[PDB]
Amino acid sequence: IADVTAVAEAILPKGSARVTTSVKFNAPSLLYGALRDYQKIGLDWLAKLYRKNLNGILADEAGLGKTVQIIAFFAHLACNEGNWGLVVVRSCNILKWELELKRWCPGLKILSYIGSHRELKAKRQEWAEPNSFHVCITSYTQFFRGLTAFTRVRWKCLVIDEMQRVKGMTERHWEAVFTLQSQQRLLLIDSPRDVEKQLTKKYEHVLKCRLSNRQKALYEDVILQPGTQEALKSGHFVNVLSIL
Amino acid sequence: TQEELLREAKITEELNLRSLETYERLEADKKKQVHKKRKCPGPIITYHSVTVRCSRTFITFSDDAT
Ligand SMILES: Nc1ncnc2c1ncn2[C@@H]1O[C@H](COP(=O)(O)OP(=O)(O)OP(O)(O)=S)[C@@H](O)[C@H]1O
Repeated sequence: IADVTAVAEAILPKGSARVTTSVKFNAPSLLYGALRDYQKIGLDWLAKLYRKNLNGILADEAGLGKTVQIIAFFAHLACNEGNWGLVVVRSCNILKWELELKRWCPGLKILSYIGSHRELKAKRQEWAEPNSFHVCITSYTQFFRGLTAFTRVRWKCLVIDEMQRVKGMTERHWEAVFTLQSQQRLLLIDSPRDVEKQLTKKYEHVLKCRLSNRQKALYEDVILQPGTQEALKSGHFVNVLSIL
Repeated sequence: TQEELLREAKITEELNLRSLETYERLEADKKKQVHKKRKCPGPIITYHSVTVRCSRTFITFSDDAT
């Protein structure tokens, strides 16, 4: 089974390959925003990994835009490979996940796993019906509640995110995930500065503001307050903090 | 299924993009600014001065009564 990891690493976007290529990608009709050259390379690696029937971990550093990488991989898969339709989420980030799906790839049907018991049963019924949705987004709480009920529908791909910060995750849940019928699986890890030459510039400034005469008068009044001199020298933390 | 795909994908386009808020959208379209809807002021008298090198004024009456 280690051969899968070996092949994935062979194609993994290492630092040199993470930027050093010019794959003349065309935008799948679903995708709209322009990725980076390095995010484009991650897209190519994901497409090859799925094409070769492999499961891999996203070794990119934290904070580089994994959401858009998965979204672009979904777009390329759906367009080139034609698998026109799962994501596991923890909390509010369910809203962020679907929002970014709609944002970069507005052409995909989205199914949300939020609702009442009656609404959740209706969602299940629609979820088993043909051509009902393309991407299903669910909460980890729902997955644990429906650990076995999720076994009924077969999936082209599955994504796991935020699990590392989710309470109650257990090896049995990983076994269930493997049991889930996703022909390919993807795992997102924040700990598998990076790729900064094309990230946002983040220009930061601090400018010096000379105190007004009124401010200086009040400042020296508060300093010269004999109580404040006594507190300053004594070092009593509460008093000096009040002065500060 | 590429024809069927084009069909429901354009439908999905309409549905999803109608959810966003004129921002959040990567293709940030230009100059929406949603102007006022006017909304009634009953019968009105419009005073309109325009440049034509020269300046002209047009006074519009909404209805024949006024
Ligand atoms: N120039 C850019 N620099 C960084 N990110 C960009 C840039 N252009 C587009 N993006 C992506 O646009 C998206 C907007 O941010 P969000 O998606 O809300 O945050 P996020 O990257 O999804 O947070 P994560 O992946 O859960 S840690 C991200 O996926 C970014 O990676």
